[PDB]
Amino acid sequence: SQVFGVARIYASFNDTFVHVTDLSGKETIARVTGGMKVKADRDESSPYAAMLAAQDVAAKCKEVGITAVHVKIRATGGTRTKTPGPGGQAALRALARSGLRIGRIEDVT
Amino acid sequence: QLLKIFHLKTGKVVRSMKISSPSYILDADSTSTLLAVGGTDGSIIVVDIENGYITHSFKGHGGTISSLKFYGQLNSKIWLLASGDTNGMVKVWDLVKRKCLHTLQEHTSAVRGLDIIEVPDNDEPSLNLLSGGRDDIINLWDFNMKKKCKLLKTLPVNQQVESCGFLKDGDGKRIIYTAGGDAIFQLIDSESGSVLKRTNKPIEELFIIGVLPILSNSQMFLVLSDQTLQLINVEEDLKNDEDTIQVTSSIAGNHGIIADMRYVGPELNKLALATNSPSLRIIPVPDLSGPEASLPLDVEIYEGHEDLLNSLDATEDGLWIATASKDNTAIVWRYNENSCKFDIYAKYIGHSAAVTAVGLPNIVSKGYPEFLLTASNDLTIKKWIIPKPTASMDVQIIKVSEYTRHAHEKDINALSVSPNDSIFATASYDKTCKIWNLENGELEATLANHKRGLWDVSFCQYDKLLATSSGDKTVKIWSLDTFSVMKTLEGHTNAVQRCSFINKQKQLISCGADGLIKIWDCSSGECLKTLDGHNNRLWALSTMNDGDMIVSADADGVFQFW
Amino acid sequence: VVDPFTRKEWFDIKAPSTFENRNVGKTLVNKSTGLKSASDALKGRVVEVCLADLQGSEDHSFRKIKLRVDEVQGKNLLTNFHGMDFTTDKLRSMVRKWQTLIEANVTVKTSDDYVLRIFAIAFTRKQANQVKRHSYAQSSHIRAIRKVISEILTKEVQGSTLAQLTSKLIPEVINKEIENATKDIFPLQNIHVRKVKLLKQPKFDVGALMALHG
RNA sequence: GUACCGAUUGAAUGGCUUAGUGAGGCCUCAGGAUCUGCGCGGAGAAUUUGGACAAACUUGGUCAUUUAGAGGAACUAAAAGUCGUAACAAGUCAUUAAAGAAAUUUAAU
RNA sequence: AUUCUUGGAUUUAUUGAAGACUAACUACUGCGAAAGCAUUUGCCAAGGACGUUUUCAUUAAUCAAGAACGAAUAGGGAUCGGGUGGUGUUUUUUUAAUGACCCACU
Repeated sequence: SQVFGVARIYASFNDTFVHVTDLSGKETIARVTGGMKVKADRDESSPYAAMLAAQDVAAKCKEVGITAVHVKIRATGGTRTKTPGPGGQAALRALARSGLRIGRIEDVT
Repeated sequence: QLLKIFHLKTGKVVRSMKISSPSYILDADSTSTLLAVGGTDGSIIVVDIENGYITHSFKGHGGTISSLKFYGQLNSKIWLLASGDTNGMVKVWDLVKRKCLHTLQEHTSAVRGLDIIEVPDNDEPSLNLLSGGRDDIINLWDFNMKKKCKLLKTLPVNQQVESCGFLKDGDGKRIIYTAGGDAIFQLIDSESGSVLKRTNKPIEELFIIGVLPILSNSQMFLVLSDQTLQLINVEEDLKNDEDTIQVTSSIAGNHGIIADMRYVGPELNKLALATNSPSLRIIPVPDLSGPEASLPLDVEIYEGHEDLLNSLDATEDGLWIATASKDNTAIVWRYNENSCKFDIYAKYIGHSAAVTAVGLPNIVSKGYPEFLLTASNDLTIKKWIIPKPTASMDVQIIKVSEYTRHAHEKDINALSVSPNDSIFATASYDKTCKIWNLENGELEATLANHKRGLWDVSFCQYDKLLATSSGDKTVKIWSLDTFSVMKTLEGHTNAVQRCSFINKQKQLISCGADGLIKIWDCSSGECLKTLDGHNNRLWALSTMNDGDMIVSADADGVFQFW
Repeated sequence: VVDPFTRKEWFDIKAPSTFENRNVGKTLVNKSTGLKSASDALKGRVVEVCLADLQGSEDHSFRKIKLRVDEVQGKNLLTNFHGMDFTTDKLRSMVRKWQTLIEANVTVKTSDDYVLRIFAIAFTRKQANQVKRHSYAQSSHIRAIRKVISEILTKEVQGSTLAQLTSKLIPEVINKEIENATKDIFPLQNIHVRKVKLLKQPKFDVGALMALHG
């Protein structure tokens, strides 16, 4: 019924990353991150800037033709802080409020 | 999700369409010239008149719309005449309500511009219907009101189609402008399935195009490009007057970012600029209006380059216009648009790295402006000089072997010639500016008192001072004997990029990363005036002989004067 | 100024037979030209996807399937099995305090010479009316139970490959076969194989690959 | 920076010129990698004796101009620099029809 | 502030390499004189406890010097290992039976 991809939000500390890719994952689309839309170097992982960048990523997504997507959240992990960032919720909140479709999301920490 | 309806040139909102949850891609005007309907990716069609009535809700299919065209008795998009889809299909409808008349399934490739250009009769005794925008093939369509449709021929000799055309009288024997996204537009015949001629001027994807209000074999034709327009001849093949495909004119716009500027005309008239595009735009300064229509030569952009243009420079009369690019060559263009190869004097191959700086020696009438002094990123500077014929006529090899000057370890940023041909100073990133003789190539002077690499050096025209720009937020002025610093100007809140002297030698004008343009005097070292019209970084500078009208460089193509 | 998505191929995914719905999703490749057409170039993308979205039933919310891309025909691309995956949370959930963790693996060659390293994880359960709080194993049971599983793995495999083998994996008959033998020592809980991987596929074999296709 | 005197005739060019150097094609005695053919010919690369036509390249000197220009003296720029002197100024409601699911269009009082 | 970057930084997906370790379970549990000992599997000796109607017969206990390694009063409850008893269970539609479990003792 819908066209699907994966969004794969990488919520790290001091910046949070997103890159909505195809179902294979090798083909990326419209990456632009949260630290890009602010110039203070302190709010690169803030939830307020996370809402602004995820709205722009949701803007470029439907502009291609993609209408539905899943996401795999991802903290830093390994030997690191193992915990998702602040704007990882705010990235997921802003794209869902934009009007996209969500189903069966998971963790890839 | 915005589609706003305006009246006359005030632009006041009559009614705004934002009702449907899918966003609207496109908008067009009716043959009744009062009604309108826009296309979306959800196939939501509503016909709207502006008084306002936003009629009967038509919902009979999904799919996506990427093209629309109307008709005098079936005034709707390609949802009623045919069916723009994501797999390719034609659906026959009526002006009456949502009942489906016929369906037509042929396509194995996605196409949306199924009735992207009309057929006027809709009986077709000798007429046809074209279609293609994504399928990269063109099929000859019949029209049948109570029958199934027929294919006449297909067109596989193309490789990409984005929009189509059809002749106004409808015979198809005349010219048919066919636009394809493969940087190719063609003239085709529909009664034979044969191309007339193919024209490959661009290297960029051809965009969409509407229709000219003109008749058959047209008067002039407008071809869509990036931030520029071109007019082409209407024959391109022996039809009326000429053949052998050409371009009539190429009227230029502006690019957002400007890397360098240089006044071209000998009376300081023409300005050519170097941008990210490999094209030469000669519009701005003698055109106080919008697009170029009043140059005192033929309107045309130049291209001989493979990469972006970093800098450009010319001498006083402007007959030799040297420009620099990343394609490891040097190309010099001629003012009055006449030469032996294309319009290029010569292409200088022999660079080991990219060429980001180029310069002309001082003007007399010839000789020195026939010569060329270019600077590449291979830690050497090259002087192309062949004196016994006229220089810059053919390919020159004089400095590739061992005559190149090498004393650097970091890249050059610019170069500046003196009013005399004796010495010249060049600036680089290794926190020093070096004076070299032009005659032999020996290190005349080395100036190293800096905190950051140097971008621009400028000689004054009574050649008793030297100005240079650094990154410690100061501008440094050194003596003609260069045994001591003359002045040290300080006060810029950011790094300075370019400093230059006025032709009346009264003012030193500074362009830097302030977001601002300041004019300082060369008599007391004080601030004459600060100048504010900008909110972006500055890159280049050019002033005339007078001193009042001064243009600057921005990041959005805004050019200001004072 | 490029805008590449007005140039990109739009494209879909077809799945093999022994499953439920053979349409999976959408990818994008490139415009097919001379000198790197889209088809011949890569062919190596992988789609890891849970089979609960492949079957509809919700008693299989774990057990993702990795897929391998083989042979296309004009927006019709088949795929081959690539490996079995497991969720994160459940292996973080199933390991309870005060119990015994048992794992096993072996490498083996099949009928056609697909060589796979299978995994196998095994956890111990408690019983009714147990008094003590831990109920571990005795570390000589574990030397036996790891050995008992090993011959059960080999008798299953090297006969009638993934067309039947993955079809054995889906209703976890093999895990019950483990339970049928482990009961004479110490019973167990949830046991799964949790992972499989391929390393040594011999050759393409498109003709036998078309046996799953209709 | 311009005009003027001047050594160096240095560099460049022009007139004359000592002297040295010297391309190229032509004929012939020899020389033969090679040719479709009822005892072999057309055709043909290298080398080579002698003879004739022959442009041309280089340096120095004399004299003029420029450039570089020791040395000499003015004009203009720099209203500039410092220091001292001098006075002056200065803060289309309602109801309800007809089309339309709903908006909206028209009518009626 | 340092650092990298359009010869595309970061990230994505693929493969190889390297050294390192056995994440949850992992306990006031078990072993070793301590120093110390947590991946599967195999080999090699060794050790204690338990069981014993097997054997020698005081062969013994503790310690300056010296050696090696190391920086240089009697109950209560729990649990580990072993043993025994079972008006005991369970696995057992498989004939049997290993095993676990629980009661009681040591």
